[PDB]
Amino acid sequence: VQLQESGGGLVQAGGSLRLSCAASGTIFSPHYMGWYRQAPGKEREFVAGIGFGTTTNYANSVKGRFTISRDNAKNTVYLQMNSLKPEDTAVYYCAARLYPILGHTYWGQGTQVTVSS
Amino acid sequence: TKGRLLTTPTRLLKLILPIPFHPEQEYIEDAVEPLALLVHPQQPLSYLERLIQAEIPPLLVKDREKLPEIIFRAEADSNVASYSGLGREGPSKGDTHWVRWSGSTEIGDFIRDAARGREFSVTIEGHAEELRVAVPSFKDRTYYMRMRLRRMSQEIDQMATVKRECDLLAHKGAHALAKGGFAALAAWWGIVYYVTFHTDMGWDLVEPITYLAGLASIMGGYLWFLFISRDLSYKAAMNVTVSRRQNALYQERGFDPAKWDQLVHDANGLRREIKFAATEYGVEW
Ligand SMILES: [Ca+2]
Repeated sequence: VQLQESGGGLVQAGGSLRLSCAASGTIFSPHYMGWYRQAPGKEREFVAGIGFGTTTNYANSVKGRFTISRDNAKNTVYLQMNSLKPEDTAVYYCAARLYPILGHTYWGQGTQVTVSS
Repeated sequence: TKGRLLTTPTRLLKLILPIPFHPEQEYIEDAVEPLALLVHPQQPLSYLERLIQAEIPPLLVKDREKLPEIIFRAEADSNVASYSGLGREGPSKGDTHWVRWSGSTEIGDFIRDAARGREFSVTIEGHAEELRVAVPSFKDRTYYMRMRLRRMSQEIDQMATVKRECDLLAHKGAHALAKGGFAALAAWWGIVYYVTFHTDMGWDLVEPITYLAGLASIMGGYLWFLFISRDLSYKAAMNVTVSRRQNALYQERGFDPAKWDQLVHDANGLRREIKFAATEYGVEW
């Protein structure tokens, strides 16, 4: 049970990008699946996430510009990132939790998104 | 060489008294085999007198013979008769005070009163030495009753422990729909928990289903109380217990592993007899 991602690449400020990640190996439907980023020197920060029984919240720097969306049938997390900026630049990872344990347990491979300036 | 008053399975009493006689036309030298008399607790002492007079030589005075007079004495003694119920099992004292008893006293009443001492006296007229008979204790009088009560209470247990297992191997099966009802709710829980916390659809969709299912379980209980559940369904439970109580040919007497007409009221009716006997003797039991 682990996830793989595909969709990262280069794009300049104000552009658009759609992110996709597919969970596999699960006997059931995972409760939580979200998106996380990692600045070139900072820590692993939260971008967007959807818990099924809980909220579907975004981070402050993320709010209003990106859209997270899960489809439980195909078991896929989507992050539509528009109005990008150099501060949006980070290595984006796919995190998933099988049960509502607040925290993070499963992680993805990781895709790089670059916004030049 | 003291005498005995024995108790039999029936109400009668067997009286052993060693009369000092045998080399006698008239008693006015080996003794004769001790006299064994069968008496009833309701016949008076006068009948016991003319009973002993028959198995005794006549009493000669001058030209004529006459039946010997027989006098029964007991240790009976400030305004309350000191009853002990011990009889021969008592302590005994150096010298006792004897009193004559009327020939109209029933043997049963005379014996229970004389039980305050260890022995009651029997004096034959014309013979100077008086005989001695040990009064039976309360435990003596109720030997066959107590020994039969112990026998009754033990067969009842050999018969109760099979009704016990019959009435406990009928609950694990009859409570199957109760465990299945719990499994239905826990399985219904998992459906509700999963769809909310593991599926996109929200409370807008599932809650009516939970309401329609709630009314369904209420109506299912209405069709259930519309069967034999009303009032006492114990008749249906009694049929399953009656089928489980099959007869067994294991023991000829006190048959094991079966159930039928449990006559325990005779074990209680016998205990009421033993305790009533303890009261008139003035003892606890
Ligand atoms: Ca509601």
